[PDB]
Amino acid sequence: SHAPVVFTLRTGIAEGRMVYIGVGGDIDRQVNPKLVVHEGETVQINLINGEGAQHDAVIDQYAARSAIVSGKNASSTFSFIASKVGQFDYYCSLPGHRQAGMQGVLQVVPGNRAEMPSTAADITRDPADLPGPIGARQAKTVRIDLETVELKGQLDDKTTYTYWTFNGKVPGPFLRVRVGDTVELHLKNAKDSLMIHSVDFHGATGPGGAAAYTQTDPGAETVVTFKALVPGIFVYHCATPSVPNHITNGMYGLLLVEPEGGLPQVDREFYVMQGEIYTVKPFGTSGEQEMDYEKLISEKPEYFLFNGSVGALTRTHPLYANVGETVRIFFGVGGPNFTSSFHVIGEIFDHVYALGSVTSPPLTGVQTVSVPPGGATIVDFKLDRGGRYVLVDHALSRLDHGLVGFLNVDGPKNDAIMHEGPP
Amino acid sequence: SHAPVVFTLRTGIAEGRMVYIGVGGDIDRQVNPKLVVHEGETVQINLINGEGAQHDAVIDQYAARSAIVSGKNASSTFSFIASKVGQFDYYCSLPGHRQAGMQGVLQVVPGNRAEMPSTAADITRDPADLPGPIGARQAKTVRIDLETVELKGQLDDKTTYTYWTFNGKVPGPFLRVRVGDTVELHLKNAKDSLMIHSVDFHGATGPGGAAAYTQTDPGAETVVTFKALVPGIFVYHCATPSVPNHITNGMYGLLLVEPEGGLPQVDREFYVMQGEIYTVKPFGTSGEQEMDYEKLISEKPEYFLFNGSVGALTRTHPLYANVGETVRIFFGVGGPNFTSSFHVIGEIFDHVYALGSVTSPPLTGVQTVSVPPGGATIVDFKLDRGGRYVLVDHALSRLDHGLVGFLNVDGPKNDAIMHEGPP
Amino acid sequence: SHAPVVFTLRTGIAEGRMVYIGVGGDIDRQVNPKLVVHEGETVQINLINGEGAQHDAVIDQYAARSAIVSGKNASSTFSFIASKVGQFDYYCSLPGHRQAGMQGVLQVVPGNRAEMPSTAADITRDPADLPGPIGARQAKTVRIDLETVELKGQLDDKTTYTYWTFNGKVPGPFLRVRVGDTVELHLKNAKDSLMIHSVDFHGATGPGGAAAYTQTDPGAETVVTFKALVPGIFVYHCATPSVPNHITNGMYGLLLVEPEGGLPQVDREFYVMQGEIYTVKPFGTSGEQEMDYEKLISEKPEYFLFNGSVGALTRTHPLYANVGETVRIFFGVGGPNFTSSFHVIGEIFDHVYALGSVTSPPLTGVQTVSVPPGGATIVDFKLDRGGRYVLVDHALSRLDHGLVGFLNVDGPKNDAIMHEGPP
Ligand SMILES: O=N[O-]
Ligand SMILES: O=N[O-]
Ligand SMILES: [Cu+2]
Ligand SMILES: [Cu+2]
Ligand SMILES: [Cu+2]
Ligand SMILES: [Cu+2]
Ligand SMILES: [Cu+2]
Ligand SMILES: [Cu+2]
Ligand SMILES: [Cu+2]
Ligand SMILES: [Cu+2]
Ligand SMILES: [Cu+2]
Repeated sequence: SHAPVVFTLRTGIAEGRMVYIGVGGDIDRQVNPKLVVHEGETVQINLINGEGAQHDAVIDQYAARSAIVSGKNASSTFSFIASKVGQFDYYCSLPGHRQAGMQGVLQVVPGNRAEMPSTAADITRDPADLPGPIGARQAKTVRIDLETVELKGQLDDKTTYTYWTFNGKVPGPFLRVRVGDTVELHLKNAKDSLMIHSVDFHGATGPGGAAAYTQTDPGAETVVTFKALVPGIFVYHCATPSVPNHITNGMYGLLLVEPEGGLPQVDREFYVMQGEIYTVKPFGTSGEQEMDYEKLISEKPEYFLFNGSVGALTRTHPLYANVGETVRIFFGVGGPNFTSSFHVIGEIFDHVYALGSVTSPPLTGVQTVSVPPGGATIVDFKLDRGGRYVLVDHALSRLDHGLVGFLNVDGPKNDAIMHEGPP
Repeated sequence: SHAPVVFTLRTGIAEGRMVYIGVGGDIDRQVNPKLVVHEGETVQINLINGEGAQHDAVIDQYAARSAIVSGKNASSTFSFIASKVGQFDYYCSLPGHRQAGMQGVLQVVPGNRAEMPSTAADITRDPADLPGPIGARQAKTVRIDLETVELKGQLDDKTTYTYWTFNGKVPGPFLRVRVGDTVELHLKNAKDSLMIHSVDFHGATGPGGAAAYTQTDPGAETVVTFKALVPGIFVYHCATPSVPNHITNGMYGLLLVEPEGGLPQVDREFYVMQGEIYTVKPFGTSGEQEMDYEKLISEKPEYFLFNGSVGALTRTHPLYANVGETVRIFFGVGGPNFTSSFHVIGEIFDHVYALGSVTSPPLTGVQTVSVPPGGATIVDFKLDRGGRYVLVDHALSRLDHGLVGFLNVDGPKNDAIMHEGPP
Repeated sequence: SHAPVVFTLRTGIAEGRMVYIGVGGDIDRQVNPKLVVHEGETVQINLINGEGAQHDAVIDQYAARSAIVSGKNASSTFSFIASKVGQFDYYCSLPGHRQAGMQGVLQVVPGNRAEMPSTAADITRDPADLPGPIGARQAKTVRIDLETVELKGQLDDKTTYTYWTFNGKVPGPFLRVRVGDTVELHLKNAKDSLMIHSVDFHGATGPGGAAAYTQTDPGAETVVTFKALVPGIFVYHCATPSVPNHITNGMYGLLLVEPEGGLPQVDREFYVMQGEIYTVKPFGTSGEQEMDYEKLISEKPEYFLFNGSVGALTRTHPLYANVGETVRIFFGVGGPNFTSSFHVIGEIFDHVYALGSVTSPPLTGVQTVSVPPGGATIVDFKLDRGGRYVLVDHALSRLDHGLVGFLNVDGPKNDAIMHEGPP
């Protein structure tokens, strides 16, 4: 699995004993916590040395253990599949440590993990929620309506956040026009907004990429007109100070200006954007999460996200396709600060529109592409066979801050292209 | 304005009251500070929860307010245009907090902010200070003279730093030759230098890119000859240990090696380089700033700068051009550590010379290009209309460490490419 | 030299006197430590102000000195060539400070520094250790054997670390097949492994890029068959959770799928991968280094390495080539988290295979290329002349965490391409 269930234990002294102490999640600060797991789940346990004696963790029945960690902060992660139901001791095997208190239970329960009923609006943009290709057609005047909306959203299972959005979702509406078009932009800022909002389009030519004409008071509306002079895949974002603050809170999206021919036909298109959120409390903390200004200006986020939320493209709104389809992903980074090393595990990019150029010839046969903040690209590939394909930033520590996504494709396990055993 | 006046407030207990406390700038550690602002200026207020009670900041006559912030370190920023002259109360709206002492005054003064008289040397290279296109001509021997100079310089309004430079400015002189040219380089280390200085040209072939031949004692001169074998836009930099130290202090420049044809004809060329400075005290602290080794080797800078200084390309040496003109920016990253997401707000790159290749086809219709430390690129675009165009690193938290520049182009606010109402 | 001997001194109060205190390496916590150096070494001294009085460091016989550091954490670094054998005082020139105790000895000893005798296995891959170009030949079944081995490795001179590897070295085996080939992969997990291991190939099509078929218990074997459908230079890595943990401990390599025509003829090929290691104690600490989870998940490493170790490509297994040879470097980033700015000091890349595409035309005349984690590229250049050419990540603070390599080429100092003095 690429969604392991994760527990963090720090060694320490508590309740008059030498113990394991739970760190974050549902086990924060509990001593020798019960690790509750569902049958068939992959379990990851991170052991961190708290007080500076030698330690490990061992679960006899799964032939699983950490390495021995010796000094303060020394760490060892191990994993296994929870294949047998029942109750199992995790313990420290160092002389005396089990007797002295270093012992807890892993409970493997039958059936599938139930999802926590949500407490706030779903702010996640479905990756299929974009307009299809524009027909061949003359250049013309297009009216676009955006509303800036401030609202609490479901950031994770049991954690909320005050998002700022275009039309109550992250990313914002996928905008699709043809080069030469005249865009009539209307920006309504909701009555219940505390902040002024605006929009800079990277596909617009003139002051602030429209920001100078879109500074909108709450309950007010701006109207601006601009020509789409250049074909490309452009990120748009709020441009009201603090711009980094407006971007982290959710105010980014993509503007496709099709070239005259349109893009090469493909069977299926998807909308994906990466960003960071900068919270006071670390990744995995339950409750209302709040923004930490010191962490934002110092570029030290706690969440890395596809389309606004943890589980956005795994649990709530994943990608779906059929064997033999050509797939296109519009992938942009709102940021505000981090470059994505975009990759799909189990696939290779047939075409990569380098630096989001739609007019230059695409690069071919590419594993991984750098996309900067305030940049996008286009990738396509043919699905030659079935699987769960995984979208990642290949700076892979971002898996542990919520950045993973699923492309689900129905096919047999084994075939000519990849199979168990020899040829 | 894309240069808002920024104030940071931490809530706390001080002078026997529950108060706002100034953080950085002119208001550092003052309780309930007076925020002084000039008519028309954009004002940004950063509120940070200090002691852990619920707080906001409210200014009534501007219908401006932070969000409510609950736990320690929780934060909200808000902004507005200081369109109204006089004195206005900023205060906390939570039951009792204003009575308990959470109140200060915003003073809006008529007229424009006067410039601070400078303590130290202007070390900013004018972006228009470069030699123009070489004619067509035969390859030949070219003499180049560099001087390595240690001098105190104006990092910011009230703040100085010890710069290490090529010829007293940052970046160093723009060197321009043709492929085939034999370069006769004279490097003179000034008598009053403490340090050995040198140079490595990324456009030279041989040991240390000339560094092995140019290790120059203070008060001495070395001479080195090298052939420009490959066309490109190259960074040069000091190559005396510690090389990161000599770079952060400002010893970086660009060398253009023109291809046979020369580069395409353009109306106007500009010289811009990005670097970092690693100071003991945070961004905005007045006085002599000093270098912090721990922050240098761990890649934690306080300043992100175009051409040496805060306000380099906004206040003291901004960029000027006329509507209808095609513009080329030679953009390099001295670094020493951070990759730039280079972008011009309100413009699109007609051409981007990928990884600084002068011989491969440029990519077309690009919003944003990654440039690594020790790398450079060329961008160009036609100025279809007038406005303030803004050079940024689209890692936009670097806005709050000094990274912003202006390209000023005279023209009407409203026109066919972007305008106020509908069509 | 581009590998200086480095000493850090913090000023403070110890043993009843105002003194210098050693930081890190052989001098950690020693007062006025003896700085022992071999004749001809380049010496870098980092002064850090500890207690807040004014300090410098002066060595009279070498005309060498720091600048004056005033505030706590204020830093100045200086360098010189230890050209003179004997004992030289380093001392603070501020009034009284020398008399108050700020004085130590620099000892310069004749002859070269002996290498320290290792304690653990050599785990660095020789950059020359790769199979050469495959003939022209028909597509066929190729069998590959990989063994996952956990073992202590010589990380630095007197520091060790528990590495996880493919076949006992970092990077893993260079895999070379022809496009159209069928790969029969055998992965054996050694009996003495604590952990499950696996492999994902970025050049395989299907679930986990083979990870879904290769989750192998200790003392077990897995077998998977897959078709090489795309030509490219692909990273492969372990894909057992924690994937970031498995990668940082050393489980990455390169798979070249040759195109039918082969890569261009070249005189000499090399294998180089860049990674990070996240240790509890800082770079330079002797003894057993252990893994720091908190540093891994927050992207804050202590070691930046080519091919597994400090000195990997300078002392133990450097690169050798001859003047006039065309050279190819296959360069990959295992990571797990940092984008490399790959540069060879003294050279310029004739060709850069952008995003590791082997089917799109290579870019020409490039100084420096961004390679993401889980990305790879090919550079080639002609060696016109002799020198030590230096492999670096141009994020040059990484010089101070172990990231440097040597390409040694026998030839004269002075020729027509680069010489001392004028024409
Ligand atoms: O295979 N990439 O995580
Ligand atoms: O050439 N720079 O390391
Ligand atoms: Cu124990
Ligand atoms: Cu906004
Ligand atoms: Cu932008
Ligand atoms: Cu209050
Ligand atoms: Cu220098
Ligand atoms: Cu360099
Ligand atoms: Cu002193
Ligand atoms: Cu592994
Ligand atoms: Cu991968």
